[PDB]
Amino acid sequence: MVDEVVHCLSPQKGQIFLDMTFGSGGHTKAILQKESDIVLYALDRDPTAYALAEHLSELYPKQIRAMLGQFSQAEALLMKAGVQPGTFDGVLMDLGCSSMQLDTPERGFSLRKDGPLDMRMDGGRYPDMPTAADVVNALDQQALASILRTYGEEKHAKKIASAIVQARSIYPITRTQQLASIVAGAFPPSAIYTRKDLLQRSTHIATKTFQALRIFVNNELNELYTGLKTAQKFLRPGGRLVALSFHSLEDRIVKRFLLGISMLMWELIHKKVAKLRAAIKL
Amino acid sequence: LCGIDHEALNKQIMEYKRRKD
RNA sequence: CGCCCGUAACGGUC
Ligand SMILES: Nc1ncnc2c1ncn2[C@@H]1O[C@H](C[C@@H](N)CC[C@H](N)C(=O)O)[C@@H](O)[C@H]1O
Repeated sequence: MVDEVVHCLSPQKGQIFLDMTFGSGGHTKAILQKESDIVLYALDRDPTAYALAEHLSELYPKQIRAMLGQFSQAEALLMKAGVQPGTFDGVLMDLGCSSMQLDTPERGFSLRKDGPLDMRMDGGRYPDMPTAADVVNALDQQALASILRTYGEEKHAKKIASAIVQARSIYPITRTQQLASIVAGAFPPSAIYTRKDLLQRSTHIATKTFQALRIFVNNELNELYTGLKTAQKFLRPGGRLVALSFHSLEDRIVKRFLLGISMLMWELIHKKVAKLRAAIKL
Repeated sequence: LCGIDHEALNKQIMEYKRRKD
């Protein structure tokens, strides 16, 4: 819920913040809706999302400063803009995927609406970056299976990986629903809609394989960790860091980070439940 | 790390990405 | 007879 994320940042007057995940601007448009005498910096590697960020900058001139880039390149753009370390009163991280890239089928995130196997948050900014189609059309079985098993938490990895490598040797995979039928074929027609959601809602059987490629082609884990470090250094002592996790890996990474482990600098002040966990930099 | 290397699998994709282009 | 979810005790490699 949005109105309980601002509840943790505690925005007052004169404070300056960083929304490392701008997206459609929900959290940002909720901070100003609480207090307007602030200066928010908006980052998002999605050109479709950053378009709204600077569409709000010309609308809120003395408040918003739009920025386009990944977490991994957030340190360079912050320094090259005139921002020294230890400056932000609060940093916001809303992980996952914006509704713009899941709904609009031309970007190839949804298995519901058909587009190309693209699955890139950056979209067109880097055309040499491999798409989800390039991944399933290159790597071998033992490599594809480990990506699905770890990133996607899929138990039947070798079954799906063998189904991909066999449909590959006949015709390359270049669409979302084309790939969804390949993985669904590894199982009998019964299993296609057997898995239930958190609200006991029916989901496609490819929903985990798609989530693995979503994390692999965008490198959600490695870019998350470097973003946590960057958020720590540009936060001031007493600054608040709110992070919305959406699966075990994104949550275990921020957990091991706030505790200071790899395999004393934070006051962990909130853990709610789709899991939120906020902390204070000292 | 999470087990899977990204730089190793990247050039294996690039060695495929260019043999098509 | 096959699959899925959950649980449970099994065996040689990192
Ligand atoms: N590793 C990453 N580096 C940079 N941006 C990212 C990364 N992962 C996700 N994003 C962006 O963060 C956004 C996540 C969305 N949930 C947006 C949340 C936003 N608060 C909203 O109002 O919807 C997406 O627009 C992504 O483009």
